[PDB]
Amino acid sequence: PISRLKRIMQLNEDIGKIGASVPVVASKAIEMFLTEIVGLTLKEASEFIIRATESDPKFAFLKNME
Amino acid sequence: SGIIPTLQNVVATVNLSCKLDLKNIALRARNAEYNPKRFAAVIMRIREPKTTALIFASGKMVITGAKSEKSSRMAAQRYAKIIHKLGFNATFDDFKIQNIVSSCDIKFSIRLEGLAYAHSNYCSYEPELFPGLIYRMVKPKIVLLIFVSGKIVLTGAKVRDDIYQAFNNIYPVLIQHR
Amino acid sequence: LPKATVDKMVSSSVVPKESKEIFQNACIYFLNMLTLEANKACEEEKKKTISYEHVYKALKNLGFESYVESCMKEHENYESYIKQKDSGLTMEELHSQQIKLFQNAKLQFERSF
Amino acid sequence: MNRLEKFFTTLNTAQSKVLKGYTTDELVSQIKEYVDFTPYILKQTYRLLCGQASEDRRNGARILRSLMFQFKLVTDFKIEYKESSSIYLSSTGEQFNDERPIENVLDFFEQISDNLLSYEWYKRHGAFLAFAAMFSEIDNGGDIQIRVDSKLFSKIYEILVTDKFNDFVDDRTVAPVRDAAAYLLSRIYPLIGPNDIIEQLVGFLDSGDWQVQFSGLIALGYLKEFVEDKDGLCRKLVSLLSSPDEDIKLLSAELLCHFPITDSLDLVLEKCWKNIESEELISVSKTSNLSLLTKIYRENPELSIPPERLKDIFPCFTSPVPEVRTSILNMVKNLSEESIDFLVAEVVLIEEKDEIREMAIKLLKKLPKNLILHFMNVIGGSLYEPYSEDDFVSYEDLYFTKSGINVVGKDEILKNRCLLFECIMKSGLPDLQSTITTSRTFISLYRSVQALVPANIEELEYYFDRCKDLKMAPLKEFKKKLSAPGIRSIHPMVDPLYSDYTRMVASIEFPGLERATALFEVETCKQFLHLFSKMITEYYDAEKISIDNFLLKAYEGLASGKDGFLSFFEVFNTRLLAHSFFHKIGSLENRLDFFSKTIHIYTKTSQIQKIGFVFDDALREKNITVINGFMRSLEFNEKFVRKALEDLDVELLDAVLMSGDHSFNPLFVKPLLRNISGNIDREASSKVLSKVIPTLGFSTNTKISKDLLEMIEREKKSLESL
DNA sequence: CCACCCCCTTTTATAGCCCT
DNA sequence: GGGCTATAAAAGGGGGTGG
Repeated sequence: PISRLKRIMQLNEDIGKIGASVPVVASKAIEMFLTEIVGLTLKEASEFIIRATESDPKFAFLKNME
Repeated sequence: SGIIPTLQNVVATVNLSCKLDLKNIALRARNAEYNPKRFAAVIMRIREPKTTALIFASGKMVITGAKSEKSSRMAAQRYAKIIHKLGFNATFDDFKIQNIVSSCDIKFSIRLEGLAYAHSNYCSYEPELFPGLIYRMVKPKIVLLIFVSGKIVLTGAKVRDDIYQAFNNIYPVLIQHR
Repeated sequence: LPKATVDKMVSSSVVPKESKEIFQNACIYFLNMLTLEANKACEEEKKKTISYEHVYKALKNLGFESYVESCMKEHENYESYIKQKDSGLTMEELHSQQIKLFQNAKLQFERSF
Repeated sequence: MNRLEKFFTTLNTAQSKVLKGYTTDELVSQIKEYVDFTPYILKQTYRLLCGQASEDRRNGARILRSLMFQFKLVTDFKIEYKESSSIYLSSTGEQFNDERPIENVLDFFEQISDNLLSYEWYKRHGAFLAFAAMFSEIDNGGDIQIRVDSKLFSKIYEILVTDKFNDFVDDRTVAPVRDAAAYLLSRIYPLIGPNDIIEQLVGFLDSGDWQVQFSGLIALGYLKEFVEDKDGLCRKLVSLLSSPDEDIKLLSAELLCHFPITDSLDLVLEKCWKNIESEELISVSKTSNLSLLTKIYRENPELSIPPERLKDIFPCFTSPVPEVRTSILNMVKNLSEESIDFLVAEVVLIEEKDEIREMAIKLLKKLPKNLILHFMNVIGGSLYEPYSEDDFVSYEDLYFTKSGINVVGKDEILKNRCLLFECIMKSGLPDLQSTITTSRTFISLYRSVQALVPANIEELEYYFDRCKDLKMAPLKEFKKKLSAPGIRSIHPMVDPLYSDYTRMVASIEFPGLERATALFEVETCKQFLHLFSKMITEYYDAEKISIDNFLLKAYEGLASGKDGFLSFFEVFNTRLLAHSFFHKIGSLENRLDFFSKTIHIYTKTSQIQKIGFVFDDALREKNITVINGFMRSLEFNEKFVRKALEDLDVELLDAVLMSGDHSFNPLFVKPLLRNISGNIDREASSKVLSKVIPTLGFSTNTKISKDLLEMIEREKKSLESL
């Protein structure tokens, strides 16, 4: 959803103004990058998700909590 | 002739001619929201009647959400009393009704394919882009939204008697395009 | 974000109930990470409003080369969908045409009832 | 411990106030059991106190006072008045243009004290709500000691004089954090010994800024019993009236309303009648001044409302605010005068809310000739044409505009006229020659009420010549609609005028029986059906009307499905039993279909004992709709329990048991468990027991016969074994 | 260097289709 | 119960091209 990405970004006071073209482009880019990274973790196999975060230097930014 | 259209929204403009402190008003009132990056005005709301006014700097106010005409002026005068209660010199210089949104229900269904044909240069109808055509009446300056079901909406009139005159002109046009 | 939107995409062997709530928490965290870096990108160019071009530079700095290619192609497809969404007569001469259309329709209306 | 987790999760994730309310109520009840985890409770409760949601703050404070049974507070209070230029608002002001990790039990009380002067208003309002709860259960103390800040007074005093945060959400404005601070100051006053607090707050009323006076008035609005210098406080309270700030006159008049005024009463009226005569478009202070005026005329009955100043109370009847309309009718209730009598009849015809007009209707039923003639002309007028400006004293944009009457509709306009018409019937009425379409429908009833203390149907075309409504609509489509007669037509006036025509024909024919049957079928308005039936019953009492052929068709009216006749039986109720037609029902099969719609009217009277055979016949055909009507009577409920306990009918019980009294529910606990263990209707017997278990703790009704009352006492004591 | 647009937000009725 | 698309009207700050 487009408005779901817009309501979350405008919620924080530090962000403030967010364009219509920026919210729409990120809505498809974030969902596609997450489904491709989660799909690779399924190909390797709960414990396999933590293994995928250590295997990729790029996916090392995530899995910081819970 | 027929039934009378019932209005739901009234937009108004009030001039206060005074440099208003957006931060002070937003920090003093609980019912007022503000975000400088998102918007350049303080958004204040009233419970009785349910109205929302956009308070900009240099004493420029836009009252929206009122159902009736008197209610829009009665709300504007209440918003002016709030600003004056904060220490600012409030003045009710002018009041202008800018938009009157009305909704009218007609029992018979409309075939928009026919009306868009006769008013080819007045209407722009798309099937899946938006349900309904964009009717544009030159004088009175009123933009009407006609739907297949029957319920229509009139918006753009600055005077109340304009929507009543526009309905009496659009009703016989809706009959032939059944 | 809604969890069902991420759950349907992840399902398309059964995935775990505890992992279904964890993947959604990771999905919401990825959005806050891309937006925070973009907020720094808008501030670096002194622009108050978050631009689509500023958001694209934030994706490259994070470490997503494959995601940047999909963003540039989807934006062009979105621009073509937004762009796709002469009578000659003056304001007074076009008024006479419409007022005739109101008068003609009233006469047909009278003939009916 | 697992249950505590289930509580605060709901208290933070839930979207409804109702769910959070029961969750908070469940925790504050079993708080005696979960006492072991008091640091965890206080840990999660702190978030509720510091929540941006106004609801969560009062729920959070509620759990704290439920923990105050364990703690013991201190009596060291430092009363110091210090003036600082630092103003407290909603935020730091950094958003536009240091909470500690609470794990120790003493961490909570050390942080909430610091929060009393935090930059965020919701953190302060939360902290003052927490403190007010601590001193609410101070009497019921414990052993563990907690030393509250002795600087608490200086914190409250500072908040009242420095905080400049208000809420203009509604016409009556309030300071959220300053109100919670003023209320705390009231709750800690008995704990403080000899002080100057009560006098100091009177000094706030003379402060230049209205926000300081507002804090002064609200504090005294809590310490109104602790004041000993009543003569000194009232002196300023009278002067506080006629203030530029609308909220200052509102609070002052409301506080002066509690204090008795006998010495300077005339000085009060001078300021009260001045605010009304000021003629200000929007005023909140007007409703409070009228409440203060009522006190002067009630305590001192010698005085009366001036004639010249009576002209100022007239536009109050058409005020948009209901709180103003409520006070006016509560002020002129004792006094009776022709001048106000006209305006009271104008509220009945125009004003939307029925709550405020019922207050007016009762005054009329408690009468001069001039008003009877004046209002009979407005009722006689057409419903499609709105009310006239110069004819009415009070004016409103609704009921007077062509577009305005379309919003209320034909049914509402007639209802307002019919309600006023019932008040005219009570006192004597003089017949007048002045007549107007719907003028003959009211004048024919007016002449009939006159006759109580008939002209036949004339040519159908004669009404088209005299009336205005029939004249505009075509007779070619009107006759075709009459010849159908039900089938609707494309024309917009054929259907509404057919209802107006049927109304006029049945009313002129009154007392009539053949024209009255079709009236109850097509009449869109329900209030007129109550007025028409109010006539019939008055004639049956004086034995002027003879209705049997109409009564026979009226019974078959509800039995068929025509709900219109229901309006007649609501008026003519208990009288139907005493009538000879009641014997005829004891043979008709439609009685089950009839009483399925008219049971609520005969169940309210004690004469339900005579209709006892219908309950027996309702137990036979097992039609819950009729049985649920008798459950309202304990005698018919007791007779049912004796039948249900002997012969169990699970599929019927779940639909009748909960409609009856919840005092007989513990009698069914033992036989229902027998069915579930024995797999006898397990699905249904478990569903019906699921209704009984929550209503088990219900208080036993002492009105029950010793036959069943002793059984309930014997069964509840058995289940009490645990 | 400001003018002309364009974007952004507030409210409101209207409506199938789709999703939570 | 919200998102999708669309209309009118005021306002004013922030942007990209033009005379």
